[PDB]
This record gives sequence, structure tokens and C-alpha cells, in this order.
Amino acid sequence: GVPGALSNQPAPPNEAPIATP
Amino acid sequence: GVPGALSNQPAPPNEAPIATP
Amino acid sequence: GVPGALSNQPAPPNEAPIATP
Amino acid sequence: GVPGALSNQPAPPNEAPIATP
Amino acid sequence: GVPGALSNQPAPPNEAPIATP
Amino acid sequence: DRLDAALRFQQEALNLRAQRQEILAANIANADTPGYQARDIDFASELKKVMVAVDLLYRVPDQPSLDGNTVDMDRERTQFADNSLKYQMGLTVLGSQLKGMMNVLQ
Amino acid sequence: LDRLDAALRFQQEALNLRAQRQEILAANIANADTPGYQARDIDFASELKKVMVRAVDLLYRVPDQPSLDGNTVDMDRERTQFADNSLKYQMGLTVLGSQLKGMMNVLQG
Amino acid sequence: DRLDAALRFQQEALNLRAQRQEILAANIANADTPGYQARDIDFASELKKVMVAVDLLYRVPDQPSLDGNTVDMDRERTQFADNSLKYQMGLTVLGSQLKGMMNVLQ
Amino acid sequence: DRLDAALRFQQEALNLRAQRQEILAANIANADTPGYQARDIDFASELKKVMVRAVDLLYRVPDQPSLDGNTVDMDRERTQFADNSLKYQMGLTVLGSQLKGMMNVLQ
Amino acid sequence: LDRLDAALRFQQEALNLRAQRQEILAANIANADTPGYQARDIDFASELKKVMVRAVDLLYRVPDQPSLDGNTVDMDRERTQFADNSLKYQMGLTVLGSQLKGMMNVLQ
Amino acid sequence: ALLNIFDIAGSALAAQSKRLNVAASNLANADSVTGPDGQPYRAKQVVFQVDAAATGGVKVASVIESQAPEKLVYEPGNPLADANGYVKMPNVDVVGEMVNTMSASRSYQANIEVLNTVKSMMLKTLTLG
Amino acid sequence: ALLNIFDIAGSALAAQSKRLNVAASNLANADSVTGPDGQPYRAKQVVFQVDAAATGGVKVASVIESQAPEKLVYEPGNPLADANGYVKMPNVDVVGEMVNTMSASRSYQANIEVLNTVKSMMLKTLTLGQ
Amino acid sequence: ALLNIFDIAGSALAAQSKRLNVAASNLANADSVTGPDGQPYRAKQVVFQVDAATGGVKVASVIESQAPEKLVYEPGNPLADANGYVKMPNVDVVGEMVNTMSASRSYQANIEVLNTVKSMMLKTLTL
Amino acid sequence: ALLNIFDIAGSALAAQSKRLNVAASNLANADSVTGPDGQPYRAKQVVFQVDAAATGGVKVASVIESQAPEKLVYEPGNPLADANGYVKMPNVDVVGEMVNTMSASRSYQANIEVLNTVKSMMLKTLTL
Amino acid sequence: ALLNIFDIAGSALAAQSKRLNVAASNLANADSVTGPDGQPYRAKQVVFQVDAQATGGVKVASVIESQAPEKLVYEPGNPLADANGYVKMPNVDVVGEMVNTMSASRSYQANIEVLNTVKSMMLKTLTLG
Amino acid sequence: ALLNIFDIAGSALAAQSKRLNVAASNLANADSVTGPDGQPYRAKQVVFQVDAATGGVKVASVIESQAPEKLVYEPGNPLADANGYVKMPNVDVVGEMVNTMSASRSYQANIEVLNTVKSMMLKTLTLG
Repeated sequence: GVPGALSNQPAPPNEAPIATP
Repeated sequence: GVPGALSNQPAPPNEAPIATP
Repeated sequence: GVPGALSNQPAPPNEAPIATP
Repeated sequence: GVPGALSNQPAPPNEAPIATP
Repeated sequence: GVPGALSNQPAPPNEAPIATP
Repeated sequence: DRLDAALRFQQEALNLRAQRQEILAANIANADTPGYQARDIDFASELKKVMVAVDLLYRVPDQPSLDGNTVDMDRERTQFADNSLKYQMGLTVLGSQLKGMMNVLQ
Repeated sequence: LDRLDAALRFQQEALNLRAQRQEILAANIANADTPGYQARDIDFASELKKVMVRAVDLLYRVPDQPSLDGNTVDMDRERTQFADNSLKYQMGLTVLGSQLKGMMNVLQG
Repeated sequence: DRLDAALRFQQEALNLRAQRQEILAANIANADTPGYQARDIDFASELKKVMVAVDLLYRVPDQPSLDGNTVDMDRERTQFADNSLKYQMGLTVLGSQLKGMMNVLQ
Repeated sequence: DRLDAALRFQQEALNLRAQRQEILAANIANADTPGYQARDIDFASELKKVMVRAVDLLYRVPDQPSLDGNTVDMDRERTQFADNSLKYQMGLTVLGSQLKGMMNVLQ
Repeated sequence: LDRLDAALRFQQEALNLRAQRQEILAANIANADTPGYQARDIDFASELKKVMVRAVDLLYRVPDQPSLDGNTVDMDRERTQFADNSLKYQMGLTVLGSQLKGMMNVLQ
Repeated sequence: ALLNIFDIAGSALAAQSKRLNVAASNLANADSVTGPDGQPYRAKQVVFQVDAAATGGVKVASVIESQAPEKLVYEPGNPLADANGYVKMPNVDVVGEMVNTMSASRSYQANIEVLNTVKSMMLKTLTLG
Repeated sequence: ALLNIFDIAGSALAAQSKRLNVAASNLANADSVTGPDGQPYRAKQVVFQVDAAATGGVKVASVIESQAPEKLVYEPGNPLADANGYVKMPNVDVVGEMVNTMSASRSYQANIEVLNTVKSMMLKTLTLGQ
Repeated sequence: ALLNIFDIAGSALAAQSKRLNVAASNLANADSVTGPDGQPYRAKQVVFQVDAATGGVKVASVIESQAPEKLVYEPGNPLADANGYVKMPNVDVVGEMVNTMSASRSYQANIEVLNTVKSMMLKTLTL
Repeated sequence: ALLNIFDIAGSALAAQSKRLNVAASNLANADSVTGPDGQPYRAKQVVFQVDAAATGGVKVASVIESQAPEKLVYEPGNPLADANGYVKMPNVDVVGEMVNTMSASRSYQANIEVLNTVKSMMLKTLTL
Repeated sequence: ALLNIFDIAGSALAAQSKRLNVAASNLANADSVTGPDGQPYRAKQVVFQVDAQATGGVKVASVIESQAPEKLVYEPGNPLADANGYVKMPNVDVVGEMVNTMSASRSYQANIEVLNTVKSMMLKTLTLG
Repeated sequence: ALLNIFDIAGSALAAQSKRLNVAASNLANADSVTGPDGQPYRAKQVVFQVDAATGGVKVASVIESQAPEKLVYEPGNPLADANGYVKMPNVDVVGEMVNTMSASRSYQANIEVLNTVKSMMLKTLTLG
């Protein structure tokens, strides 16, 4: 939820697609 | 009274006006 | 081994050849 | 006498005139 | 002899002549 | 016994503060490694459970990064300062309590 | 009401006066930022004489220099008075303790 | 002699800490001498041998250097700080033990 | 008289140290006022006079002129103040040792 | 001498020599800028051994690097000397204090 | 009894802490706009009163919004713009807030020093005998 | 609690960092075009709000796209050109972004100086607990 | 005795505080050409005195400086005289800058003296 | 559990120093036509790792040459040129190296401050 | 004796203060071509001396003007010009003055610290036992 | 031995001071054309060695660097040789500008070492 809080699961990995698939 | 001494009467309030009437 | 650890025999000499023979 | 010592007589005043009369 | 040691012989004076006579 | 019970809470608070300090140091030292997730522990729940290894959970990311790292320097620094000050306070409280317990014997 | 009582009361009431003056100094240094505050202090000699002859009337200190907010506490002078009063209280305490120890030592053997 | 041994454990720990501090100071002072080899000792094994004439080992280099100097700076500075802290810890432990032994005779 | 005089020597030395300290503090606090002359008391001669007995203070020679007429030099005054404080504490320690020995004799 | 001074003569002489050596070090610190000055020091060990038999001679300090003005008082070497001299003075002070406290405590 | 100094100094410390907190919040939200539910942020000040129960310590009566004129910035390109395209900006004086912070810090330190001095004197009274 | 000061300052620092990052991203994308899936790039801003716990810290609810019209540049040679042969260039105010960066830096420094002072005060506080 | 030291140091601290306040006021009003009654602002300085032998310092009075008032030419302001000259304050800047530093240093020296004397008196108390 | 802080901070310091050295080497050899053997210079960079025996300090695994294709310029009157008269030049991003140096320096400072604070607490711990 | 350290350090401080004042006056009057009697300003420096045996503090013997030739410029307009129109001005090496100031400050700090250390040692040995 | 730290750090201080003086002298004489007897100025360097296992650092000697003189053509000069090539000092500038900084940093580091060792020695002086 609010950034900086505690979560039990990792966030999904980040990606920066140059062009949409 | 001389500064820093004791006295029996309170000092008058300070006004500091911007400009006298 | 890992840098900063301890080992029995000293490091070999370091050389900077200008051109490999 | 030597600076920092004790003497009975006082010190004459120091004058630094701009121009000699 | 070694710098920083104690010797009873005072060091000779140091001089820096501009030109050798 | 009674002596250990009088100091158990303060000692455990000190130990948990030290462990959280180590976690903060680790996840501020790994600030450049991609794919590394920020870590920290829930201090209140950990202290209550221990007074009744160590459980740690990931931190909610602040802003996305392409590499994958999810550590925020200012947030880590504020948490570090808070934990350091609270550790110092706990040490002071423990020292004062021990000094009083020693003084009662004269 | 004879002997020991008064002989130690002359110092006990002095200590009480020092403690009350210390409390007043602490109050007027803690209230040093409230606008329109008046510095409060008492004349120790007159108060001690009046107490010994047998509620204390507190006088107002003349301001050193004016301020718009109306506060008249002077921080450095208040700190100096606080330190002086603390030292005087310690001196009274130690002289009282030495006198009492000297009195008690007589009741030996 | 029982007192001798009981304080001897900590006394030897302190002595080895002092020796390691001296070696660290030496390799700090000679940090810019070309053709120098970083030297250090293994505290745990050395203490075990002394409890049951000191040998020193060459520190593993981390980066090459043309002038033949292998003594790093950051790693040995952290080692210096750690050794100083542990020397102080040993000193205060020995002092506490000695004072506890002394105050019984009062 | 016996105990009185034996303690009186050190008591007078301590009192003279205190008065010299007062003078030094006065002329240090007054170090930034034009027309002021630094004052001091000859401690040795004054103590010798008092021992066989209202102090005769005398001016201090300046070291470098100032236009405003101030002769107090802060560094010299600070050194003298430190020296006087150390002497005062030394005299206090000696007096305390003598008194403690006298008290312990009676035990 | 006496049985009491026999024990503490060594420590007293060490303290006095430390005081004199510190005085000489302070003197050559204060004269750091006077040209033509030569740093002076005391051979502490030899002087202590000579004194513990029954003024103190001065030995010139070898210049570190030459200077034009003729001054030969170094700064870093003498500062380290002053620091270590003060440290050993405090060590001797606490050793003598411990000895005196033990002697007093024996008599209680 | 010399013990009421602890209460007086504790009240003073609480008041100074609250004043410092308010000043810090004002400094942090100096540039903030459009607070929750749309009302723009307004600079807040505290009020010190004497907790008489003669003379005594200082307490905080409440917190009051300053009545200084509220700043306006001309930015029609913003959904918060009014009929004249003005976005409301809080009336925060950075110099005033910093001076308040410094004065609060100094007063807090002075009061804790007073507390330590009174503690030492009371311990001396305890060890009078 | 005398400890929410750290939370307030940390929230202020995080908000200022977010705003600076948004400004830097806009400056980087000042003259970009045809982002992913072909939609033209649009500038974004952030909105600060206070956390009514009274007095509270600052937060950023969400990033809001600018409603200022995009620049329409005539260039039919680009496949993005519409029936009028126009391409949509992003709206970036360079002076506005410079001012925003300056303000963010100044607020960040002020908050760090407040944190320094309060940390000194809190360190001095514990000396009375003995 | 040593009780007079507290009085002397307190007087010195008060005098230095007054000097510092005067310097700060001059620096603040260094560029304020008007007054509430229309008179131009004029630099002010304190006068020191010795309060009777030796003793502490006291501030006898604050007096206006007699240095000539710098005046500039602008007919727009109603304050201008018949020749269009208005009177800026004749307050130096570097003088006040060094006065602030000197006052602060003297203040620190006096408080250090006071603290030293207090410590000496405390040590004397346990004779 | 407080003596591992020194190890973690020292590992971070060493890793940052290695990264700074690599960046400096790239900046120095930005325009190196050839090495000793004859092969063109290729940009290098470190690969960090988590030094967990569970999290701990950072650790440099190895150094790898960038997989980006090296640049090539036309110069037929040079014996290093191939059959097409193209001589290979290293692919170094000067701005990348600059910002790497900046970030490495800042992280170095942060780790120094962490180590200093932890040393102060450890020092004050013994006063129990 | 160790009580001589106080006078030695005081002499060092006085000498360094006089040297610094001389350098500051030279810097201030580096470009002052006149005197109260018409004599052009001439650079001056102090002379150090030792006092006793053979090892003691530094004593400033006197202050002497330099004998280096003085710069002179061609300005027939000024009445101070001689028959050839050459008016004499002080010869001060500004670099020399800056370095003198720095060295005097460093020596001042060193002597202050030495005095502080000796005072602390004396105060600590005052309670032997 | 914890006393040896003093004469280790003093040796380090002396060596670094000598190195700094040599660098300053070279920078000052970077453009001097002749000596007292027509001998061109030559850049000088110090030789560091261990006192001896290992110990402090001592300056073995000072040696003039053996590099060709950057000779320049001034035919109308008395010092010119048969071909009119006078000899100039072979002193660079970056070398000394970096030597001064390195020597200052090492000097400061040894000062810190001496401070810490003196503090811990004084703390050991009051055991129990």
C-alpha cells in the first residue's frame, strides 16, 4: 500500500519496453 | 531603578509604533 | 582466495609490459 | 621597564595626531 | 648520525650561496 | 528468576534494535546491486513475540527503477537514525535500572 | 523551642529561603519565551529577616533592555543568578552538615 | 596460580590484540613503500596456540599495483577500528573481573 | 596562637590568592573599555607584609600601544589567571592535607 | 637514606627528570621560529641511571632537514616526543600513586 | 520542596517540543497546496499560557491559524485555479520559522540544564547526612 | 511523541525527491516523440497533500498528466501525422522545470538542516536519564 | 573574596550583550532612511564606565554618533529639504562587523572566567 | 550481532573503491588504440553480488568486458587495420563513467558515516 | 621547573602576538605614501631573543625598520616629490606578510595547546595519592 | 608493544614531510635554468624503506631522477653547448601536484592513528 511500509511478498520485476509487444 | 536591580512596580508595556499619529 | 583473507605464501610480482614479446 | 612587569607610576596617554602642528 | 638521534656536537650552520665564488 | 525478569524486556529490546540496525546497514550497503529487495522487520510484533530465527519481510517500493533495485536512501537514513536513537535510549534505561539495582545494596 | 531547635532553625530557614528562590528562578527561566512575562525575584536579606522575626512578597526586576513582545526576562543574568543561588544553597547545606556532625560527635562515649 | 591463569586468559588476549594493533600500524605507516607485502596474523588460532614466537601471514591482495605495493587502505582501516574496539572491550572485561575480585576482600 | 598561627599562614596565603583572583577577573571583564589601566598586586611582597601584619595594587606596564588607551592584554591576563587558579588549588590542597592530618592525629 | 625513601627514590627521580625534559621540550616549542636556534634534549635513560647512583647536560638534536635561517628545531618529531613524554609522565604518576596507596592501605 | 521544579521543567519541555514540531511542520509544508478535501494549507502557530495552580510553568492552550494574508499564484493551467486562475499558497515565512526553531532549541537545552542542576542539588540534599 | 519529527522530515524528503525525479524525467523527455504504442508523450506533475492524523507530513497521492495542449507541428513525412499532417510534440516548460528543481533542492536542504538540529537536541535529551 | 566575581562577570556579560544588540540594530537599520516621526535614523553607540579601586563594567548611556550624516539627492521623496537632499543613516558596516566579533569573543571569555571561578569555589567548599 | 557491521561496511567500501577504479581506468583508456598484444581495448565493469552467508554486505564477483560492440573507424594507412581498412576503438560512455564516479563517491561517503555512527554506539556500549 | 612553562608559553604568546600585529600593520599600510611628519612609511619587523640558562622563552628585543631599498615612482604633482619628481613609497612583500601571518597563527595555536596540556598535567599531579 | 606506535608514526610523519618538501622544491624549481655553478636543476626524489620483520618507514636517501633533460634551443646564451642547446629541468607538474595531495593525506592518516593510539593508551593507563 503506502510506500515504505512492510509487505510479505516482493513486487513484480521491473521492465522498460522500448516498443510494445 | 538601576538596571538589574529590584523594584516594586511593573514596567510599562512596550509599543514600538510604526509611525506616530 | 577471497580478497582481504589470509594466505601462507606472498603475492607474485606485478608487471606492466608496454608490448608483449 | 620590561613589558609585563609592575611599576608604580601610571602610563601617559597615547596620542596619534594626523598632522604635526 | 641518523636523523632524530642525539649527538653532543652541534650541527654546522646552513648556508645557501647564490653563486660559487 | 526475578533479576532476569526485571531486565528481560529491556535486554530483548536492545537485541532487536541491534538486529534491525544490522538489517538497515545491509540494505543500505546493497544500494547498487540490481535485483536486490529491501529488507526490514516489524519491530513491535517481533518484540511482543519474543517477550511472549528472526522474521523479516520486504519493504514496499517507493519508485520504480529499470535495474530492479528498490531501496530509497533518504528513507533508509531516517530509519537508521531513528533506530540508533532508540537503541541509545534503551541502553540508557538499562544502565540506569542496573545502577539503581546496584545502589539498593548499600 | 530551646537551644538545638533555634540553633539549627536559623540555618534550616535559610535553606528553605534558598530553595524557594531557586524555584522562582527556575519558573522565570522556564517561562522565558512567553510574551508579556515579568521577571520575578525576592530580596533574600529582607525576606530572611522577616521570616526569622516571623506569603513572601516577590518583587519585579527592572528590565535591562526593552523588547516588543513585552517579556522582560534577561537570560544571561538569570543564569548567573541561578548559578550563584545554587552555590549558596550548597554552601548552606555543607555548613549545616558540618555543624550537625560536630554536635553529634559530642554524644560519643 | 589459579588467579594467574584466570586472569591469564584475558591478559594473553589483550597482548595479542596489542601485537595485531602494532602490525596494523606498521602496514599503515609503510602504506606507500613499493615492493611491500601486507602482513597480518590469525587472532583465534594464535590465541589457541598461546593458551596451549608469533607467526604472521601475508594478506591476500585485492587489486594489482605496478609499484609492487599490496597493502590496501580501506580493509586495513576497518581492521584497525575493529581491533581497537576489541582491545578496549578486553580491557574493560579484565578491569571488571579484577574489580569484582578485589571488592570481595572488602 | 599555635594552631591558630600555623593555620593562619596558609589561610592568609589563600585569602591573598582569592583577592588577586578577584582583581584579575575584574581587569579581564573590563578588558574592552578605553582609558583603563591594568592592575595587579605584588603577591610575594604583599604576602610577606601580611604575614607580619587594604591591598596596594599597582599598574602593569603596557606591551604595545592602543589608541583608545587600553593596556590590558588578553593573553597575558589569561596566563596569569590560569597560574593564579593553579596556585589557589595548590594552597587549598596543602591546607586540606594539614587539617586532615591534624584531625587524624586525634584518632 | 631511609627505608621509606629507598623504595620511592627511583620513581621520584623519574618524575623529576620527566618534568625537566617536558620543560625543555616546551622551550624548544616556544622557540620554534627564532632563527639560529638548536633543539635540545636529555638522554633520559643515561641521565636516570647516573642520577640513581649518588646540572643535567644538554645534547643537541640532529637536524631533520636543513633550513636557511639556521633554525634546527623540527616540529613533527618534537611533537611526538612531547606527547609520549607526557604519557610516560602520567604512567609514572599513577605507578607512584598506586605504590603509596598500597603502603597506606597496609597500615589500616 | 524543590520537587515541583521537575513538573515546571517538564511542562516547559513539552511546550518547547510542541512549538518546534509546529515550526518544522510549517517549514515542511511551506510549498504544499491543496490539502485534504481541497482546503489549502494554512500556517499554524501555538499559544503559551501559564499553568497557575501564583506562578508556574508554561502550557500550550491550543493551536491557531495565522491571519496573515494568503498568497496567490497566477496559474490558470491547473484544476485548482479559481475563477481568476489563482492557486492559493500558504503564508509561511521561512526566516520566522527558522528563528522559531533556533529559539525553541536553545530554550529546550536551557531547561534540561536546569533539570540537571536541580537533580544534582536534590541528590546533595539526600546525601546531606 | 517527539519522534514524529523524523517521520515528517522523511516524508518531506521523499516527496521532494519524487518531485525532482518527475522534473528530471520531463526535462529528459522535452523533445521526445512517439513513445510506446505510438501515443505522444505528455508531461506530468505531482500534487502535495498533508496527512491529517492538525499537523502532519506531506504525501503525493498520484502523478497527474498535464492538460495543457500539445504542440502540433506540421510534418507529413512522419507516420504519426494525422489527416492534417500534424505530429504531437510534448508540452515541456523548461523554465518551469528549472524553477521546480531549484525549489526541490532548497526544500531538501532546509529539511536536512531541521533533521540535523532535531537529532542534536534528541541526542542531548538522553543525558538526564542517568 | 570570590562572590564579587559573579557580580563582575554578570556586569561584563550584560555590557557585551548591550554592545552586541546595538551593533545588530545598526546593521539592520543601516539602510532605513526614515523614522516614525520623520527624523532620519542615526547610528547609536553605548558608553562604558567603571563602577568604582577596580570593579566591573557598566553601560552609562546610549548616545547618537556625531559623525556627519551621509546625504543623497532625490527630489521625489517628501522628506527632501529645500535642495532635494535626504539624509541616509551614517552607520559604518565594517565597524559593526568587527564589533559583533569582538563582543562575542569578550562574552565567551567572561563566561569561561565565570565557569572557572564557580568550579574553584565548589572545590573550596569541600576543604 | 554488532561486530558484523564493520564487515558489511568494509565490504561496501571495497566494492565502491573497485567500481571507482574501473571507472577511472575506462576514462583514462577512453582513446587507447591498442593494448600490449594488439587487440583493441574493451571497456570493463564490475558485477556486484550479495555477500550473504539472509542478507549482508555487497561483494564484487568478477570483472567483465562490456558486450556492447566496439566502435570502428576508417584508417587504411595503419597496420592495425583489417582487410576493409577499419581499426577498432573502445566503446566507452564518458557520461556513464562520470555519473558512476559520482554515485560511487556518494555511496562511499554514506558508508563512512554509517561506520562512524556504529563505531560511536559500540564505544558507548561498554559504559554499561 | 614546570611552573616555568607558564612564563615560557606566555612569552611565546606575547612574541607571536607582536609579530602578527607588525605584519597586520604592514599589510594595512602597504600603500600609504605619507606620514604625520612627511616621512614615507617604512616596513618594520620585530627582533626575537632568548632569555635565561641557555634554554628559555622568546623575548622581543625591539622593532626595527628594514634597510631594503624603497620603491619610488615618478609623480611631480605630489608635493612630497624631490627635485627629480621621485616620491618614495613603502617596500612591503605582500606574500611575505601573508606567510608571516599564517606562521604566527600556527605558532600561537601550538603554544596555547602546549600551555593547556602542561596545565592539565599539573592539575592532575596536584592530587598524587 | 603499544609504545612502538609512537616511533612508527613519527617515522611516517618525518618521511611524509620529506616527501612533501621534495615535491614543493621541485615545483618551485620547475623552470629554473641554472644552479650555482651552471649545473641545470634536476628533479629529485626520496627513497622509502622499512626499518625492520616490519616497522616504520625511513627515507633512505634523496636521488636525482635519471631522465633526459628537456633541452631547449637558445643559441645566444652563455650556458649553451656547442650546438646551442641549453638544458632545462625534466620536471612535470601533474606528478608534484599529485604527490603533495598524497603526502598530505598520508600525513593526516598517520596523525589520526597516533591520536587513536594515544587515547587508548591513556585509557589503559587507568585499568580497574
